[PDB]
Amino acid sequence: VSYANAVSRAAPAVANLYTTKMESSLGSAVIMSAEGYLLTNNHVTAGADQIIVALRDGRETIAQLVGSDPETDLAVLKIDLKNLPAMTLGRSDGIRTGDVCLAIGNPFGVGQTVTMGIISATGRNQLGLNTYEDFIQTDAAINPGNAGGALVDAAGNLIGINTAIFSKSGGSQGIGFAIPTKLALEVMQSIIEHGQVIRGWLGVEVKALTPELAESLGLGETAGIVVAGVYRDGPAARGGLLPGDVILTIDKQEASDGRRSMNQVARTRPGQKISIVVLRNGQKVNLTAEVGLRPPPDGGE
Amino acid sequence: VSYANAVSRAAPAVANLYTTKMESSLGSAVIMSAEGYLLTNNHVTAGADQIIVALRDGRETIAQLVGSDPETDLAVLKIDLKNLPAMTLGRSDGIRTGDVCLAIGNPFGVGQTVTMGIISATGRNQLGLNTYEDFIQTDAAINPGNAGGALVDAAGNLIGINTAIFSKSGGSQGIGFAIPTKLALEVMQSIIEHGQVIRGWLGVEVKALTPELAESLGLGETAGIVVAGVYRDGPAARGGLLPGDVILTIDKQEASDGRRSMNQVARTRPGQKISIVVLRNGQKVNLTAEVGLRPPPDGGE
Amino acid sequence: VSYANAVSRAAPAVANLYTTKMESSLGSAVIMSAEGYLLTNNHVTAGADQIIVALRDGRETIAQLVGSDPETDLAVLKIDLKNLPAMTLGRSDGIRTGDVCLAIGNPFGVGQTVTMGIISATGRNQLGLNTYEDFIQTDAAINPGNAGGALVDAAGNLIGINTAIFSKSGGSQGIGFAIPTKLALEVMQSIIEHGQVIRGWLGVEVKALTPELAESLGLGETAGIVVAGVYRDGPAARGGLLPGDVILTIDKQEASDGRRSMNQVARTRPGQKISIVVLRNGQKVNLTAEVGLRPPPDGGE
Repeated sequence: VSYANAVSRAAPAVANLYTTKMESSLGSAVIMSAEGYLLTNNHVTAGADQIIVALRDGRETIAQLVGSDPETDLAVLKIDLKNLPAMTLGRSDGIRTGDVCLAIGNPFGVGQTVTMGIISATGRNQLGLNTYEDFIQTDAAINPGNAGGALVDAAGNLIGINTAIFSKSGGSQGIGFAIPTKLALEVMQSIIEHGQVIRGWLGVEVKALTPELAESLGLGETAGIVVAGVYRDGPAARGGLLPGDVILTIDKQEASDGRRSMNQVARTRPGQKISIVVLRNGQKVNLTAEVGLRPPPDGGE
Repeated sequence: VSYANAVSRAAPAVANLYTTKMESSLGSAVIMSAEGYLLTNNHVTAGADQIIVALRDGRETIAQLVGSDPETDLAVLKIDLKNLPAMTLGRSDGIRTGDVCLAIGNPFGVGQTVTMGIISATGRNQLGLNTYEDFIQTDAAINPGNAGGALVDAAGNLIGINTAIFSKSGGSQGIGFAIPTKLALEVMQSIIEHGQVIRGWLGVEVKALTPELAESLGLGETAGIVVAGVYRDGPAARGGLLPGDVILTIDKQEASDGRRSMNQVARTRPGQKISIVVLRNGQKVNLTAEVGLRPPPDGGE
Repeated sequence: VSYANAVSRAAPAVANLYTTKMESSLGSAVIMSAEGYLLTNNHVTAGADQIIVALRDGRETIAQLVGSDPETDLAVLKIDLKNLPAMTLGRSDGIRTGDVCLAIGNPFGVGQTVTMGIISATGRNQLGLNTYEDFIQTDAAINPGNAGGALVDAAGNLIGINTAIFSKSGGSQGIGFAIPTKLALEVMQSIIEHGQVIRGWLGVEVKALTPELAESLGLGETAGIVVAGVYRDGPAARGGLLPGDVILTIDKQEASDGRRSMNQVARTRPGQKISIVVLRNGQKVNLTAEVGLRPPPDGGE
């Protein structure tokens, strides 16, 4: 078959990044709107003193950093250039494992490069790369230099931002990871608006429901989550939260799973008052907390 | 195009294996029947003291070892679990080089992972990995952790058990090897029945027909095989067989090729009397032997 | 889908190469005509004392070296054998990035091997591998042992000669390079005719038009090329050419780009008189030169 039409569609909207820092390094980025906004990875541009964007048509320009988001490994850039080709968006929840995809980037600085593979899996958290993980996995060859570039579906629509690989060799072994478009678009929109992403911030821990601690517990291996360990000087601290008490309920929503609950708390607004309930065998043990702002906190695992 | 339907079909019947031994290691396995029998590689489970099977639906269970077959690198496991999804079988002789295939496994423990490539070649013996080799070769990315998992055709039917790779880097370089379904089903059936595979056993050697030894020989570079070297205390020993005499005929079938003849002898039954003929320029030199049982004897070449 | 028909078409015309030198090494080659001419890489056969060709059908024969071309990394071999299968030719300019292709070779000596990927990019010069570069890039897995073998389109027609890879691991990371058929056929035809390729030869340098040297220059960042540095005892030497003067015109054609101009000079005939113009702010500064012959001057970058 051929993916030429998909490449023709998407490749004009993928650029090369050349960054100098204290010294030179390489990457990719995706043009998201004709106004000149670009998505790339945080680790590509972090601390850079100059960022050059090189387009497929040959034009080069210096970019400005709009803002960056280390906890998803994303960053937004802005350029001032006319008649820019923008990427079409795919549906990252609309993808299935086994669908064909294309990676577009600048591996090893050889030039813009298209590789092909399939969606190997979706929803990869537990990789231990970023705080907020939801990776698409792909076997399209992805190498140092691909970071910040496009993962595209078989029609050329954007489904992710290529980010990381797992390798024992320094280069592709067919296990690569892209940030899904749905996550990346959120981050991008908020950075454009507020210079960063405003998360609901707690300063608290939580880990899995081990079986024997909840064995004695009346419920049976589901529908709850075990808590421990607490950060200090912040609102859970001031709200009476503390290592060892277990969390039934935060903002009235049961925090049954750790990753779910990170997200919910993340999608809250700082300064707001919300109630929190620590463990007792009954319904509640009632605390309150003022939602704070969370401070500030091609890769290979 | 998309392979999503093929993945939907086959992925439920591929499990993760977690084994502890004297210490923890990882692998994959394929559910072959709703009764709970699973195929995997011998090297994954060999000497394990505990074997956990983790299904795509989230269920986990301990497995029992039915039996194992080091000389093909296969092993059979059994689990006790209801409403199990079983793999459909493909036709491993029905495949052609250039057909698309999918590998399903747990590379590096990242999670169940689907990779895509083509049949690169079939019939790979001479790899020097197992005594009985007939590998399918594939460029679908295959890594440590894939061993024991499924190679599937473009419709999701099982064509092989992923086993080994050739790499200079510790991970996929696009040269991987799967045990064909036709071989694996034989092994599986006999292990389920007899706890191992019963081979016809000789205790004898044989190597290629070098050209100048058979130059003088009247026949012309075909249709025969040169012999040498003999194991002892066993039936060829007791049958009057010995290093240096060349084999015309075993069980009346001319042993013209070494790998062919291994197989024939393998598919004989121990305790049976069969006749053997050593080299002389005429028709025969007649010995007899009682067929013995052959004793006990993700990988990277 | 399946590429079996494409493999059936092309694989008979791809051979294994086994070369002994002062000691044994491996490679591939492509049968280009039924007369027994074969293309492979220069680095595979360079300095070999014996070259064996092994065909897919099992026939083996010794090959003769027709001639070789180090500056494109190509070499031509000849064998004497009947009923030979010849490769069909594709159109290497007719390919688009994103088209599917197949690599056919003998990676690591495992046997003839087919791998699949896409055209990742075309026109790769600046790799620094050969003097005359125009590589097709592909993510079809290509390993040591693939050099001299076929890159084929989805219908099995020849589009290139697999040559090199970029890797940090000694094997495929999905960045491989093939010499396009259009270049390779030229080289092959001239070697068959004249034992080598006759290039137009100058003995002179040239590098890019830096911006500030041509800033002051009236023209604006296009349509010219800056010169420097000169080889000696040869015709530019005898023609009055020299480091520092900048070249407007060679054989009346403006030498605006370095790689273009190499080619033009290459496609000229030795012994011919052609005029050359060095830099002055006006039209010309007029020299003459007698075109000389250029003397004599799976890889991993």
